[PDB]
Amino acid sequence: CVDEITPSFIAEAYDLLRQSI
Amino acid sequence: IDPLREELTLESLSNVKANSYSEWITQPNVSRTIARELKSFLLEYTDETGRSVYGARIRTLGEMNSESLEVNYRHLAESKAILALFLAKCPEEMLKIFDLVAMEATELHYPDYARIHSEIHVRISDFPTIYSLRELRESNLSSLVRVTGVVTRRTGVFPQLKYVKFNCLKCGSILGPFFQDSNEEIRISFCTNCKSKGPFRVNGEKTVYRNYQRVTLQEAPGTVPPGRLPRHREVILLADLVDVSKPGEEVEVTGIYKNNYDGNLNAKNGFPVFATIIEANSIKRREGNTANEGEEGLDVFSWTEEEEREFRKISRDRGIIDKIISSMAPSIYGHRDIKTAVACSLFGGVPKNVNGKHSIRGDINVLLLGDPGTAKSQILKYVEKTAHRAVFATGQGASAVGLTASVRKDPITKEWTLEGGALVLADKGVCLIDEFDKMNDQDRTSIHEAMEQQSISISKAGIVTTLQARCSIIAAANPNGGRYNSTLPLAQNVSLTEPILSRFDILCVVRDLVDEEADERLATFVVDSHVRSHPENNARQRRLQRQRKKEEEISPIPQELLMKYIHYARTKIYPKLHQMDMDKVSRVYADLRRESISTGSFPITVRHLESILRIAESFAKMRLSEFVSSYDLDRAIKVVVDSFVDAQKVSVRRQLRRSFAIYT
Amino acid sequence: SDEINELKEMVKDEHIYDKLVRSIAPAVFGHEAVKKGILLQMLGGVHKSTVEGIKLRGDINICVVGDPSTSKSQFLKYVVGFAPRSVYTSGKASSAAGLTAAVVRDEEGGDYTIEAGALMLADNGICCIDEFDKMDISDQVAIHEAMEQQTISIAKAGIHATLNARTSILAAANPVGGRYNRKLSLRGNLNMTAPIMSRFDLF
DNA sequence: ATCTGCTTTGGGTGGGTGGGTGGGTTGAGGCAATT
DNA sequence: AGCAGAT
Ligand SMILES: Nc1ncnc2c1ncn2[C@@H]1O[C@H](COP(=O)(O)OP(=O)(O)OP(=O)(O)O)[C@@H](O)[C@H]1O
Ligand SMILES: Nc1ncnc2c1ncn2[C@@H]1O[C@H](COP(=O)(O)OP(=O)(O)O)[C@@H](O)[C@H]1O
Ligand SMILES: [Mg+2]
Ligand SMILES: [Mg+2]
Ligand SMILES: [Zn+2]
Repeated sequence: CVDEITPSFIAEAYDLLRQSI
Repeated sequence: IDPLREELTLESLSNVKANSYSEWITQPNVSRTIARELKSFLLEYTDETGRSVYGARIRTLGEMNSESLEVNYRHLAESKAILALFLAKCPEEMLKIFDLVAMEATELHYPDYARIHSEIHVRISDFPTIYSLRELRESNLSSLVRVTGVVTRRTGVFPQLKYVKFNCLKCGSILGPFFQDSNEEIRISFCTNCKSKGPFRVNGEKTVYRNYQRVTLQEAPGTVPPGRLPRHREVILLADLVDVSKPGEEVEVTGIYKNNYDGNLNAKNGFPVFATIIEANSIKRREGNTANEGEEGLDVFSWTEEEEREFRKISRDRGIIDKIISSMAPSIYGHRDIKTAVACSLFGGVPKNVNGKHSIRGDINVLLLGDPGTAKSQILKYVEKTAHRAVFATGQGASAVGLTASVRKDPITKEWTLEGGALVLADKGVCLIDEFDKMNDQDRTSIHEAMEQQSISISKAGIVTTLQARCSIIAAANPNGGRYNSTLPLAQNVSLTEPILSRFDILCVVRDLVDEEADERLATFVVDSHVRSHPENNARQRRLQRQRKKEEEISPIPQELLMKYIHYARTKIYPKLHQMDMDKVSRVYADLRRESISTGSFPITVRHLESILRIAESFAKMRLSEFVSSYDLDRAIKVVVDSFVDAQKVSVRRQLRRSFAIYT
Repeated sequence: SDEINELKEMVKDEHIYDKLVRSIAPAVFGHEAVKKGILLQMLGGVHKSTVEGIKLRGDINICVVGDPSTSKSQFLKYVVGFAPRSVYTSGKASSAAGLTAAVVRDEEGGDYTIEAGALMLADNGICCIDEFDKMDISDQVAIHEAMEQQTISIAKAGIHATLNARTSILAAANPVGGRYNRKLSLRGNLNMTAPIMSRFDLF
């Protein structure tokens, strides 16, 4: 429930993509 | 002073002194005041620019010998709110007064226009509230409504009687003519003079006729809830509105919701339920324009006399041919060749019938054969948005007769008839086929005749006819294995065959290669685009200004202005080849043939020699120039030669590029 | 008023992100990695359209692969019973429409009519496909446009239309072999092709 | 109480702005889905 | 020809 995306979120989304390879 | 000639004022018009709005409007003095106010609105209204809108709209109306003056609802609402309210609630009488006043305004500019057309019909353009065919209720009866649907059934145009005259069977006296209501028949039971209960014969010395047509509107599949059945209504199109809409097309109908008595409906239902219909007042073609809903007027590809005095400044500038290519799908980062091919196809060549014996195609076909995530479907969607008439089809969602034309047995007459398919709906337009390589072979082979001869020939169930399909095809395909193999020839990387391939003027092969600098630019552009498109990032004027500022960042020409410009160029300009270097074209064609002799190479035939000239004509058209220039021919030769070279294998690509450097 | 106070008390928590993941499908046991994907799919992404009418997707598609009897279907069952709009189906759909729409015409004169499929019925919802790896070739091809462009384009005899399919797909598949083989890559163990595999956000 | 007048069966010597949940039902031909 | 209506 935050209206601004911080790099910490970008890093988290990156991890999920990696695990799907 | 005669009491019948006195008039009230606007504020004195807002306060109602009757028991119903129709009775309020119908009164003499009120009607006089309303007519005066409508005339003042037509004469005095000025847009932001400050020039009269409807003076110009009347001048153009007279130019074209038309009998329809298009009026914007928003303009009337802002200038006169009470009149807009009256038109919304009591459309019949208000429209009658507005037709009389419009004829008086038109006669102001053309004193003798009564000799061309006797009456002028006012058409409402943008009614703020839109209903569905499910949302219509009793409260909407006898009030203006705006609905959408699909024209599923149409009837021929019949001349209807504008005035009916009756004569007594016994007395023999002839009653005076009476206005005919299209909704229901008019009958006379009590004769004024004879006073005879017997019927009176229908006869008349002289009558004036008007065109009449009926269409069955059906809920569009897009709006109907998924899985439910669609509702439908019947719309009556009177003169000047007949044949504007065609079967299988979406439309936005503005009209009057009316009800009448039906004995059969009462007999079947068991309750006194009436039958309802819509009396069309305007039609807007919603087909293939789902992305243009943010636009005023009944036509979004039409021009004023001032917008085509500037489509002709934009076009004298020196680099329009390249600011146009830039403005093609600006939200896609690169792919300059794809955008150039799309622009060429959009503008198209000039058809020519030599001596009435030889027919030569005048439209350009494009094929995008690329890798998975390379922005092909997005380009097709953009072309669908921008073209005047477009239809989108996907690989296995299309059939051989779904494209072209089919034959059915009419439910009413129980006789075989002919229906138009995608290519007919795309006449003078574009048919965009996605997943082209996954189509059925039978369905794919169906468009061969239409792609070259611009016609569909059907011999089925006793019908022997030939149609017209003057449509260009932009198809997206996926190479064998899902990823282009640059080491093999083109023929091995696609399953299509020589005849189908030879019909495509431009082949654009797209590859996805990991280059860190290339990946850097593409990612930056994509993320900036996603930031730009975020929803969060007078009121209408401010919204338009912010949208314009956002659009300017990525497109040198406004998209709406570009649509109007493309339509104007395709309608009014027919460039002609007069001065050309024959030797250059002949020598490039011979070189292409000799280099294409190799096995598996892209086919080369006379079709491509003609494609060069078609592309040159398209480039000349982009500038609104009446004659093809040498620069245009050079650019077309470059386009064709590049498109040919890119398709070669890696091993021979360098040699081919060196050999062809003269023309590029 | 009371519920709002509950909502505020929820956001103020600092473990909130972890708690929500642990609260998805409590029936299953010890698959927190999957549960995080499902929770993110429900929230979804922001749907954007460019300044020229080009639409950018905002729905998250998830694929789950595993050996038989590994609570694969238990995850789909929870979603359909919880998500507002959803439709549980299978790759080998019985109906004529299947995952996409089909045209059916009543006897004699009746003109052609569109019969909705799984992806159309789950509009603005989540479409759960129990056995993705067994879909029909017509739907396999037709799923290309639905997953990315969010539409189904049909042009058959007398009827042509674009049908909205704005749905998020949550599929479950079995390995090409009897069991997932650790030596091969995800591409090898799956019968799906590259264009589809690139259309799934998570695996 | 008498005089004036319409409409059947069912069928194309009423029709398709009355339709097929008002009955007239086999034969052929085109199309999608099934193969 | 039987029944539905106006003088
Ligand atoms: N990790 C788990 N947590 C809880 N229950 C589980 C778990 N793994 C299996 N089960 C139980 O296994 C039972 C049967 O498994 P189920 O058929 O749902 O699995 P599946 O992966 O969907 O199967 P299949 O691959 O054959 O379609 C389920 O009812 C569930 O109760
Ligand atoms: N060159 C590009 N510029 C901008 N976006 C791109 C580009 N290439 C791919 N995309 C992105 O890819 C998505 C569309 O992929 P799509 O073209 O539908 O795949 P396919 O080519 O298989 O049809 C869009 O969201 C778009 O933003
Ligand atoms: Mg695509
Ligand atoms: Mg299961
Ligand atoms: Zn009389």
